[PDB]
Amino acid sequence: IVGGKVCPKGECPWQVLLLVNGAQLCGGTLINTIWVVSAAHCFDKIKNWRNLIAVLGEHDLSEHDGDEQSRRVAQVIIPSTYVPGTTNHDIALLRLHQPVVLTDHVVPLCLPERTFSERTLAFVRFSLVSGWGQLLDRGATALELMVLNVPRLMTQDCLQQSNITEYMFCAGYSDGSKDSCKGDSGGPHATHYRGTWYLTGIVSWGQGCATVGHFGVYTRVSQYIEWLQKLMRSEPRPGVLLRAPFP
Amino acid sequence: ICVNENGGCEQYCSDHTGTKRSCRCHEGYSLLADGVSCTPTVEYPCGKIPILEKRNA
Ligand SMILES: CC(C)[C@@H](O)C(=O)NCc1cccc(-n2ncc(-c3cc4cnccc4[nH]3)c2O)c1
Ligand SMILES: [Ca+2]
Ligand SMILES: [Cl-]
Ligand SMILES: [Cl-]
Repeated sequence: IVGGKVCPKGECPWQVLLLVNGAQLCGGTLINTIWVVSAAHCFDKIKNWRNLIAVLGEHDLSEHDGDEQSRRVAQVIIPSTYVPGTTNHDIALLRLHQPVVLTDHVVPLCLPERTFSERTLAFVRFSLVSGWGQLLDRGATALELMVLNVPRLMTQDCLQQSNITEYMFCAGYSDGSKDSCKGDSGGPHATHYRGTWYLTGIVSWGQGCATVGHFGVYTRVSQYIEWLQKLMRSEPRPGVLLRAPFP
Repeated sequence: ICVNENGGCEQYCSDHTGTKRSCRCHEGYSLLADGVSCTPTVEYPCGKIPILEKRNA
């Protein structure tokens, strides 16, 4: 995250850190005790599917404070429409091996109903994006979790003010000061409505971060609610990676 | 109607035939007798931040 602030510990309790052989891979969002939403592209180069770990309750990567909860990733589910190395359909649903325990520091973000998200949340102007990604373009990643308030653009306005498909939306700023960045992908774009927070986007990717003239690109979660919900009612399948038909 | 002002619902809204609307709440919430408001029924409902909810109790 470029141009944000430290998220006070416990204030982003849905944030996930994904590790592969102990190394930072991506963010994610907890939506239930066993289910995490992330970005499909995070998994384009995975060789050993058995060494993926999700950490909940993380804050400062330099220290252990006892609020963290680590779990093995049992399943990584990606839409059939996602093509490795691209932006469209950039979403993954991750099943944990064992539930996390909800605590003051570990709480799911609500996955909204599609209608609500389309009719209501999509018009809330500002939402929060968070992660341990790069603090600057071509810069070091953050050791404490960062958060940024970004305004959403209608896609016609995004294009004019700058492909952005119906499975994406733009948010952020075109002056190079404030963006999500490499290391943040998969993390939440969370939207507040009447006292509760909801998942509306996933940090996706594009060329650079905080590039002048460009806005951040987010996966439009409202398009995937039904897909997600159906998968969460399904039994697990042998083998970590599952490609699931979309729609 | 659900498309205007969320139908007055705090959370989710369904239209039915007639001038009829029903609000609903996510798991871990219940709908109050106003027919619109949602109140947690568990300790760690989705989308709330415990350390902030306890700062305001
Ligand atoms: C070609 C292949 C060797 C290589 O690209 C690869 O490793 N692919 C997998 C893989 C696994 C995790 C993260 C990434 N990864 N790389 C770059 C970005 C990224 C840039 C960016 C800008 N603005 C907002 C979010 C952003 N994210 C990113 O998320 C790639
Ligand atoms: Ca820590
Ligand atoms: Cl099944
Ligand atoms: Cl496997």
